[PDB]
Amino acid sequence: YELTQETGVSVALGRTVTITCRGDSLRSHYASWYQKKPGQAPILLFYGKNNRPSGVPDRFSGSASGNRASLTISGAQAEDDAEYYCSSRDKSGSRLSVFGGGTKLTVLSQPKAAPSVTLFPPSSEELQANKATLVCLISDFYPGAVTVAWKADSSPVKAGVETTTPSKQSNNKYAASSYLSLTPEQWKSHRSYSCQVTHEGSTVEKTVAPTE
Amino acid sequence: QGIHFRRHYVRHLPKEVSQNDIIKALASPLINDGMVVSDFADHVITREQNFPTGLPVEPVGVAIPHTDSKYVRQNAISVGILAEPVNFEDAGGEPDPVPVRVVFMLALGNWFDITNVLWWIKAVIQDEDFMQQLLVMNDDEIYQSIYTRISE
Amino acid sequence: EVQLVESGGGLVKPGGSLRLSCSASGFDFDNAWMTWVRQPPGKGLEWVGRITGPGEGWSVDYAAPVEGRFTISRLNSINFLYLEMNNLRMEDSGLYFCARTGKYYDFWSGYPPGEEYFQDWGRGTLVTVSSASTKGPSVFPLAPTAALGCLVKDYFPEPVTVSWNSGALTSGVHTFPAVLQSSGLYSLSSVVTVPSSSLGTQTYICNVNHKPSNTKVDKRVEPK
Repeated sequence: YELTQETGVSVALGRTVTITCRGDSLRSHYASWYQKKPGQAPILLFYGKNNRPSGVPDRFSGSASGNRASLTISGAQAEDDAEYYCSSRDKSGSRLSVFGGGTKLTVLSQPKAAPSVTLFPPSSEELQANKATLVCLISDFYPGAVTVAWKADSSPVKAGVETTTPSKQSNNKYAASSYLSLTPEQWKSHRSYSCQVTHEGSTVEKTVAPTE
Repeated sequence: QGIHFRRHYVRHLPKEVSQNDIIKALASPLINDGMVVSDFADHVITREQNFPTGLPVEPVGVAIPHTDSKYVRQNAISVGILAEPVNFEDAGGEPDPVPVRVVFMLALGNWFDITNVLWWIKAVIQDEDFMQQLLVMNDDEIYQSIYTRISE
Repeated sequence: EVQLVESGGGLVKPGGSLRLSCSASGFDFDNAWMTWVRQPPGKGLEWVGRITGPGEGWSVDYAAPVEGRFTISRLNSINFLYLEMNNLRMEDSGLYFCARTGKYYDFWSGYPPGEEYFQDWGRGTLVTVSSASTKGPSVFPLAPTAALGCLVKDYFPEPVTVSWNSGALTSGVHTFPAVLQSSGLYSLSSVVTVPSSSLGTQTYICNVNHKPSNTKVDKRVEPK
């Protein structure tokens, strides 16, 4: 991304939190800031040097310095729990625009909870058909932001990975699943595969080896 | 580049004139040539009354009146040199007026021209030597110099 | 008061073409800049392109992955904006938003050409690129508190409904969202965590139902 944003940020209710957007084009251009909730249209929060649209809570404030744009939320409310995108030019002087990666802002409403990770190997009925699939299951975590990575022996796998965006579930904790597809004449080859899962800074690993 | 700048878009304005007198004098060649709509001056003064453009730069105050680009037919600039300093409200939220002696009327309908011309103006009004020349040069020489650097 | 109603999204084949429309109301559309933004599955907002106004001769700019394949146009008499998408690629899939676009330039600190910002957004129209025809899923058991699930692999299109033990076992059963694989086929997983004191008595069955293919499958999940 030309504009880098934190993947996720937590704030206690009523406390102040700042999220940031960083990139070379911000040395010459201002950023604008957007809020987006699952399934809803984004809304403009702030743009330019000091412009807040009417109807936006005045607790949202933008600022900027060097290659950095900040959105500060003074006194976070439960209704602020959302995704936040920055936008600016992709390069100084450009007619194009670009978005940062988005920051998931969690306004804490329950205790933090590490995820429970299960990694399923391809079933034998599934390998009968010349097909194999690793199914890593991640459930009961809070906040709802998790980075998944796959490994073969000890080397990263980015090809053939599919990971679902964390879905909100009943208890308002979160679930997510991840799939690593490959051929049977490939899973029996490696010593072991691993689903590594990063949550709130700590990383857990589940490993399977072709043996059953 | 796609900006129309003719010799008669440069004027020296005499002593007794007010803000509205200057806006009407500078708009006059633009309307005569069809660069703007007939009520363009009304739209500038209205916009100036609510969104001032006085720039309190030294040695000489500058103003940059304009309106919405929908009232512009073709890109053009009109330039006034004031014999006496006429006050303009500060474009940045001050009661202290700006004693303006150089007026850049912008009649640009194209956004990419608007930002480039404003960028150029910001550089030019920080050039004391250039601003000094504008207060002594005649209309032709003002036209020649400005025509050169907005060509580029 | 502003509404931006997008339409035209649906299933389309790679290499094919698709036209999106957006009907705008509640603002001066003649003079407004208009932008398309897309959200690929599981990703963030992505700028697609923007058409300017009459002062700029309606010039358009495009995002790099899209330049030379997409055409943005407008018809101001009916307040419509259009996106014509040619030579579609799998990674063009996503939710496509139309956005009313403002312009900002601060005199003393600005740099040309200033910045654009998106002051009103539609709710988007969904585009799915895939060469897959309708296909029923293959249901593989995921043998093992103890977690036991069903892999619902390689179906098209959406949706699939999954129940456990025929509409009885419901305690702690997260049926996960499906993912659109590189093949253009979908896969989802459905699991149920249950104490190990129950994998010797009553057996566990998942009921998969895929209407567009007239498919229904019951798979037992028992340990080896």
